[PDB]
Amino acid sequence: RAKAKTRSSRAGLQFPVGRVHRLLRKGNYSERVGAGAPVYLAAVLEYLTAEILELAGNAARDNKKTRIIPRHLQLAIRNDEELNKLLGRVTIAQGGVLPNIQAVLLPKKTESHHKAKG
Amino acid sequence: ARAKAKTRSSRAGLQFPVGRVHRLLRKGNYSERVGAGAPVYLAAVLEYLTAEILELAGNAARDNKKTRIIPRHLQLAIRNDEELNKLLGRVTIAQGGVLPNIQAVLLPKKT
Amino acid sequence: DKGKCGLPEIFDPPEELERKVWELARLVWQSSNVVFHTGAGISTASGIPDVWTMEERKFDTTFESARPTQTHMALVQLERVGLLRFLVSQNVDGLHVRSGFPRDKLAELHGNMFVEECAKCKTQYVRDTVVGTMGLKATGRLCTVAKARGLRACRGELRDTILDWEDSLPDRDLALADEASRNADLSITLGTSLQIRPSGNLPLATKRRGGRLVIVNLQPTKHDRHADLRIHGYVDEVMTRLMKHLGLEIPAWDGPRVLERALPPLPRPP
Amino acid sequence: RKVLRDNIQGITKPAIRRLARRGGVKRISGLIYEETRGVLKVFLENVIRDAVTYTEHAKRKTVTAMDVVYALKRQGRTLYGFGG
Amino acid sequence: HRKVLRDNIQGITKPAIRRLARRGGVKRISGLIYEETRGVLKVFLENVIRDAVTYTEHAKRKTVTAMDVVYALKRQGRTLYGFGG
Amino acid sequence: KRSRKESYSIYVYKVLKQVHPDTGISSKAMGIMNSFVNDIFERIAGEASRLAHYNKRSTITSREIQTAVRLLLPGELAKHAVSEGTKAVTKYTSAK
Amino acid sequence: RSRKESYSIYVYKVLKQVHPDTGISSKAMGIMNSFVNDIFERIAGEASRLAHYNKRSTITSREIQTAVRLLLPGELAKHAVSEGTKAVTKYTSAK
Amino acid sequence: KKPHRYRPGTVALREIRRYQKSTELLIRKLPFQRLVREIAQDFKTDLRFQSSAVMALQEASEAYLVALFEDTNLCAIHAKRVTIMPKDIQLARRIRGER
Amino acid sequence: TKQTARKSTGKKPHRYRPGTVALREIRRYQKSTELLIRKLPFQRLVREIAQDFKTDLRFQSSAVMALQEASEAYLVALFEDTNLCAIHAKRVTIMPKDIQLARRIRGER
DNA sequence: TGCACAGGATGTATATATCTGACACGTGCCTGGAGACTAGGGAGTAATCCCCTTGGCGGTTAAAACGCGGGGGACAGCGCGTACGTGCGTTTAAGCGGTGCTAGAGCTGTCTACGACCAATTGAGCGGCCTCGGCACCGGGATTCTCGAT
DNA sequence: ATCGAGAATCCCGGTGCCGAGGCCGCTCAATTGGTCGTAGACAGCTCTAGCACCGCTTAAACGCACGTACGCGCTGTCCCCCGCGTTTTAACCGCCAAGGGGATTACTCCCTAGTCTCCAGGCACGTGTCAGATATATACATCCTGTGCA
Repeated sequence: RAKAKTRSSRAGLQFPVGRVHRLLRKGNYSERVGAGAPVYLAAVLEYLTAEILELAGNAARDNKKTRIIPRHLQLAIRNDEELNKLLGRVTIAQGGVLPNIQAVLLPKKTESHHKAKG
Repeated sequence: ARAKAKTRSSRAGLQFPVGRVHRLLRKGNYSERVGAGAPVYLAAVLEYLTAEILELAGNAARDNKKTRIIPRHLQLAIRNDEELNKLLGRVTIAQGGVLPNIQAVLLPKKT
Repeated sequence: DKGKCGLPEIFDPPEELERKVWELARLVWQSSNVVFHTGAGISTASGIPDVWTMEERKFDTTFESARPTQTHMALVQLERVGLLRFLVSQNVDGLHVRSGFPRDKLAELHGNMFVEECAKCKTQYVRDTVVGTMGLKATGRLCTVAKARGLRACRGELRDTILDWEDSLPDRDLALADEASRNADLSITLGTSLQIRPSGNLPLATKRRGGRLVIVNLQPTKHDRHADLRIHGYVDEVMTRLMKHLGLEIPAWDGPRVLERALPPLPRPP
Repeated sequence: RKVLRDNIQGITKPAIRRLARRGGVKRISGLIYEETRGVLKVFLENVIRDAVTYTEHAKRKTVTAMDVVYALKRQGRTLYGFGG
Repeated sequence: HRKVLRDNIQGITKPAIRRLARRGGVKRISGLIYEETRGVLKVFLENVIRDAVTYTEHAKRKTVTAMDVVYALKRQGRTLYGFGG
Repeated sequence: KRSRKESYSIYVYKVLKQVHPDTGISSKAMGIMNSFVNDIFERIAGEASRLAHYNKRSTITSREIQTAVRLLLPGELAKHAVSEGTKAVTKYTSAK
Repeated sequence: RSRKESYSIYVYKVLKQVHPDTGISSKAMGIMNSFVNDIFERIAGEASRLAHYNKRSTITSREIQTAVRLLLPGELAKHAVSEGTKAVTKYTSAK
Repeated sequence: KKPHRYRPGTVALREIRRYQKSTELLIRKLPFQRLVREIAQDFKTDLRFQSSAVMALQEASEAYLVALFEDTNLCAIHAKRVTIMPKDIQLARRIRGER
Repeated sequence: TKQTARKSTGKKPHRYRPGTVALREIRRYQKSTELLIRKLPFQRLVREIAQDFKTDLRFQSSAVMALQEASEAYLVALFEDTNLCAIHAKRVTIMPKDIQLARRIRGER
């Protein structure tokens, strides 16, 4: 019949467009859907995935590791303000928390003030 | 020709329109089919909630020496009951005010 | 700026300035890898006031219009003519970078007032105005390194490079200076008391692997011993007869400038 | 042809004190007026951004009350008494 | 299944509570905290399990699955990545 | 003229006269009650639709509505609403 | 026996596109797969509400754009809008 | 003799009692409307506002500020004080989630 | 310097002063990822709570694992808020009133 | 009593070597997305229509702003008692590995009954129109806290 | 611990008045009756995890002694906020245009839903391998202590 190129390849994407179209039409969102909605939604999903997964990769490389584990995903999400705003209340399993100690809890005062030693 | 055509709301013995509820259920994109008892059940529970709130609001209105309900009375009714205050937890009612409440520490001492 | 000044000065007698500047120019020749060390006394000629100095007592307005000294113009030309392997400065005035000295040959252990660093990618920015923050804290600007594939920028909180006591030291710099001293043939410190460590221990490790050590300072140092030549005169005038017996003269300080890498080999005689 | 600049000061000190008195505050420090104005401005701009987005999606030029109701419902703040 | 109940609240020992507080970032802990947080934890758990069971018995099942817990948590306004999907 | 507007005013009025024979209600309170009814309707409908979707099911029956109202309403309200709904469904099925 | 679809190969393709030498474990793969179909349903629900709000029955590109500009904050929203517009224009131009 | 004068703290209590039983809006109408218009000019120029829109905005803002002030009062009382200071508002917004 | 480079120049194991092991534990548990509660006691608590709604239930292992993760995250966040409340009152010890205030402001009581 | 070293003791860094279970990759199916084609209705323009938003003016006071005197409460020190962190010896039950049994979770067929859909029928409900009283204001006194004498 | 001025609040009874409540005509949505095709109820199997029990190792929970750091109570001061007058300042209220834009119809066409075939992208599965954990083996920068001199 024809060459039968996938819609994702035609749009220059990596995420599936046909799968997103089928999920949109079988999710009871509206009576009918347009032709460009799946492409736009797949592009947005791919962009968000790339943002999160590049930050996670940078965090993983920062710790002498060549694999991305949930700890790196949590670190990448939390250290970024906008992504943390988007995932404001989401719990990631095996993620832990950011290292943070309040300034009051530190002992301090154990240092010379350089005042000619009285 | 046909019968006397009672309404389904009268058949179920309740005041809310089960037909209108069924229409809004079909034409609201919730599912692909709608059962024949879902509108009746939902109308019954909606009527129950409305009756509960209206009874509490009327009691508040009588406590306030008035015979017509205003948003202040609805706010008092929904804020003085521990069930509706948690169902309508974060909801603001216009022209409702707040419950009169002053902390005990702020009240004057030596008396 | 009060009390008294309990400082002994000898100024060493003038006839022995020429003697051991001639003798120093001797050791300059057969040294193949010279690593210099610099201290606050190099900038005393420029009138740069503020640790002993803090105990005895913010000049950012003097910093923004400071002028590099004569010896600052010397070392940049020594770099541009060869026979200079590395430079280690523990000063925070930032005159070395503004003097045109390449940054790849410079190790700023205590940092620089004129340099910001990112907190997420550890890139460095060299501004022209004075960064008004001390203590590795926020600056107010943001990183602008752009990632690929049309993603967002770094947008990290830029911070200063001025350290504080008990804080950590730059890894990139400490390691570099250490390898440099281990690969040193001669070292000539200028205008520092050799007191604040771990920087102060860099010169001594020069002789550890069979090397020499030359110290130039008006005040005594806790490492006057284990040396090879002790200079006690003014660094402003001693360098004059340093360069007079070698050759050339300062080109210019044509305003603040920044140089990242070094020029291909050596112009002028080596 | 019309630019409005210094309107955040329209919420005067007596209005803030009245609002705090309804909240149950007895004695008020002198620095909370600026903080209250800042937080009010942040909340207002957060709501109005969504309201104007809702209006411009419909190709309209008038911000209806129902758009404000939807924008408030979006942030988990339902508002009864204005329809919808 | 024969045994019904005992005092299982004590299974959340004091050192576990101190470990959770340390991960939270707490330096000193009072003596009355331990009897408080336990009382908090139960109120949390029975607010989620009661929903999950409500899901489990809706599908005519007799086994609380991970998806029931994930759905119940999501309904509480508290999602959880790593078990469903 | 203008198109028709759907509202729950007459039914709320009937319920109010059912529970309080003499008290009345203003217009703003009636609008607030209309908004409350709409909000509860959409909450229950959304929860029921999600319940139906979780089980690969295409219909919203009375069981889905009952589970939704036991998920949403708390305690005594949930139990009384379930009782009222079951009573209404039994009356509807037996009478027809 | 039955096939269970997921966004594993696609996100791994994206990973190798942005970091050509970094791998990913199975737990992180599942977490990313959950994130993808969380954001999918969030945006789709916002678009469905936005379409019902205007008495329309079609989810076109405009509803998706407005939904992603309502949900994503600031720079994320602007960059996502740019990426979606680029993808739509390329898809239409390539026919 | 001295003129009648109430001790500091009782007029505030009377203000609290009077404003906790009343339901009208507390901020003036025109300043709030001008603030809304000024804020909205930064998103789309040449906009128009229905009266009900600004009424709803005011009704929501007043409730938001009243709730925030109740939380601020709780935070202030927790710290053995009776005055509210900016740090109490900051703590309340940290805990709530706005941060 | 291959150790504590830093900036400067310079009875029975001292028992450590009261509050150094605290920060050591804080750092150790803040850079870790594993769960902090014993698993069988938590499972028994979950079963006890569950059998007050429907009798004789069964649980998948993933169900109790998810419940444990959610509970630990909730408690860690609540303790962080409690620490903020305690510091606000010019203290370092967390009292039950701090937990009560943190739960009251969030809208849970 | 304070220097001057030399050498052992202490903690940190980099380099190999082994192990193991999760992962990247290749192969065989299979069913879901892509390419053609047609039908119909959803929505994009175009043109009126009226309504409600905005801008202006003006008089009247309500309220905000400014000033000033007190007073009470926020904050910084002290001082004391106890309770909470830290370390050490017991014990105890969690964690793991193993075996065994079976309850019910998924999946496949078969059939039936129950919602979707389509025409006629008709009455509950909405818009328009009147009409009367619940209520918000008007003072006038009658209590009622409130704060200073005593 | 008790009295008495005084400002503030709560009955008391008129009085307009605008909004709540009842009536009526009529489009339009709910109802009734019949057809039908598929979604879901009901059995029946398969086998997969869920539960129960036993030994062993040892990591962790537990109980106790002790000391010091921290929480809580007083005490003083001085500074910032509250209360009351007085003067501006501008909000609020009526009234009036003048459009700009939200609603409402008519009409058409192009965009999307059905359906039909088919073949390749994606999933299940087996496999060799490599990244992350542990475990010694040299190398080096500091730090502490013993043995002679003004």
